Amino acid sequence: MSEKKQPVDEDNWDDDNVEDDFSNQLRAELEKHGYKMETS
Amino acid sequence: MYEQLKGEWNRKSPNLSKCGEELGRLKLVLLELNFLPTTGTKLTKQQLILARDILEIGAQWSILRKDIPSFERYMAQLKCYYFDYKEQLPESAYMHQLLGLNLLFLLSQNRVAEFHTELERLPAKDIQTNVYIKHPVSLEQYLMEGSYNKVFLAKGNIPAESYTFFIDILLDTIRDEIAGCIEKAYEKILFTEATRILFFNTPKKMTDYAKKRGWVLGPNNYYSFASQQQKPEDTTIPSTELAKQVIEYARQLEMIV
Amino acid sequence: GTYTLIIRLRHNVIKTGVRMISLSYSRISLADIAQKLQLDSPEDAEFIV
Amino acid sequence: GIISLLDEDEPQLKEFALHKLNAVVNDFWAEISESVDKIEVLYEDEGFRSRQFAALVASKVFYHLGAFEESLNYALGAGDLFNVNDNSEYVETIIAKCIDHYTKQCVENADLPEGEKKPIDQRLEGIVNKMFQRCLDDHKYKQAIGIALETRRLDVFEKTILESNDVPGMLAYSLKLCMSLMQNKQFRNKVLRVLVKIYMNLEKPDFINVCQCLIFLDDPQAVSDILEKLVKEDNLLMAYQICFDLYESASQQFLSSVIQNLRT
Amino acid sequence: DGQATLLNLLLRNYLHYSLYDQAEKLVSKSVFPEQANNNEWARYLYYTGRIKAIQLEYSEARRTMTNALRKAPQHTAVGFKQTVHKLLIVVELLLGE
Repeated sequence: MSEKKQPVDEDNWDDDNVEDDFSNQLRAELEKHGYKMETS
Repeated sequence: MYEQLKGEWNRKSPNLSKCGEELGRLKLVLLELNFLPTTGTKLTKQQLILARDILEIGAQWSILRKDIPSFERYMAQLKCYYFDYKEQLPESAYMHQLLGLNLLFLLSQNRVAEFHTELERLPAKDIQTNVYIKHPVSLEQYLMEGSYNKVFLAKGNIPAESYTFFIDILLDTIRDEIAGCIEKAYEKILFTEATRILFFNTPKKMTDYAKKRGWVLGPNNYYSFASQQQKPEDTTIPSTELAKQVIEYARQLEMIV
Repeated sequence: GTYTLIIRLRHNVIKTGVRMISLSYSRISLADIAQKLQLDSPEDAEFIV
Repeated sequence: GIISLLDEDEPQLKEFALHKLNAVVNDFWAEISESVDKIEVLYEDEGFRSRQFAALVASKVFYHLGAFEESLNYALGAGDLFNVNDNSEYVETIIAKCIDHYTKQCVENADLPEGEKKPIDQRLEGIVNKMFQRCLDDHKYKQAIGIALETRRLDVFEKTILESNDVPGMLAYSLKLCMSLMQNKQFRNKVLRVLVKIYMNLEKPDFINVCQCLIFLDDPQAVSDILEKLVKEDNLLMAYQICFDLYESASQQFLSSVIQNLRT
Repeated sequence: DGQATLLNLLLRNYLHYSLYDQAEKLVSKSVFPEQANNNEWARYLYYTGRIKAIQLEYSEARRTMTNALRKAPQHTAVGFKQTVHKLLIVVELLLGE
């Protein structure tokens, strides 16, 4: 049994949802607001 | 070498008295050798490369005369000939411009499941190379979303060949599509904006659409009958369907099966 | 060899987009959604909508 | 991939297109399986010299796809090209529909044979007795005693009493086995009344089967007819087991009904 | 036993080919070989899943890709299970979920 002929060859999910909505966005906000106090 | 044909094939003879002797000439191929893929005798190619050129030019002048049922005969002959695993020419100056031509008329056939059954025949020739087949799949990919203007930019920007009969179907099948998407909950549109969304300045083609559907011809006005009122408040239809499904819940609830 | 299936995802990315913006915003200009979707053309941003 | 040219309107590419429907009817058999089925167009068309082989290959392709009767009617109307080859795994595919359809219609023809009977297309019963001559001529008669019943026909089973197999007891024990597997009286009495008149026309007339069949059969005069043959032969030693098996097996109503035919 | 292996062993290069043998697999009678031993049967639903992948998944075969995933044994994943873990939600990326 279980030979399955081969054609080619928590801790993990919530922060992965933060990797879904929050992948490459902000990432290091410490200075953009201090750069927006004079512009805004 | 039993040719009978090498004088009037490249020069234009549009629907003259050649096609009957050409069809009986293709009959004279059949008495000599069957169109079987000729599994043995690989060196003998005068039945395959010399006759398949005749069958692809016979595919070629079929669209010039608007021969739609007999066009796909010659084209499916060609596809089932390039199905053969014998070493032939891998391609020529025609094979993209005929297989993709089948892909572009089949694009105009309103059959998309067969439009994407072709896509095993050239996996790497999709984007990274073979631009003349990259263009129709990008074209129908633009027909998938609401890309209209880019499709009508592709109407006229052909590098390959004419494609005229295919961009005229492509014209009608989007003419009734803009003529479909006039029917939203739009406001008053003047006789300039939706007048120029297709390709017209001021003919009576806007009288053809404006009398075809609503958005009636008025004082520079398109009338909005955005009603969408009649169909809701239906208790009786769930009181029939749910009246069935409740008893159907009661069947597999107490009665042994 | 999934590439011919990958190539058609732009339609569902843009339906994801119009569901996202139509779900988020309520009174949004057509002359904003093409720029936020970097469509570079409002004249068919009427047409995707 | 030979399929696209079925609108040539020049009737020898139909023939040259059915050139490749028997040798390479494995690889693109899956191709021409459901998409194009224009066999009946040229089969009903005025264009002859095909409609013969075209029904063969639809009898090939519709068989494996479960259209057994679609392969069976084209198996009937295909003609001489269809039954010419029996050197494959295909005759067992077609007579398991054809002779099965034959006997399952001949049960209804055993109900009402007169009126609204079968329009046989001259082969649906032709390969019945043709393959039955294969059964009679391939040395096996313990089964050729069988197809003569399974065809639900009387005179072919009356025919096979004289064959290449002799009669020591063969067919006499066939009634010993068929009385046990006997379904009803309707099919029983018709065969039983016609076997036991050739049992009297046999060289040595058997008596226990012709008394047993007749108390099974309710003929209160024929055992008085052959009883008149045994008074005519004048030996009460062989007019004995025809008679005390008749008293032992028959009842007061049958012995009280045959007595008028014995005393007269 | 002749209805089962003779159809994936029929399919395995037809998927790598471009012949019409997808609609023949639609109209085929051998689509059910009746409990094909959990190994050819489990992969068979995947092999017919990629059929409607190349012929335009309309959320029909996501349950047969999912079923093709869930009927697997316990050996390794790199041969087929990494490709049903990819292609199984290729076709849902085509949906929107």
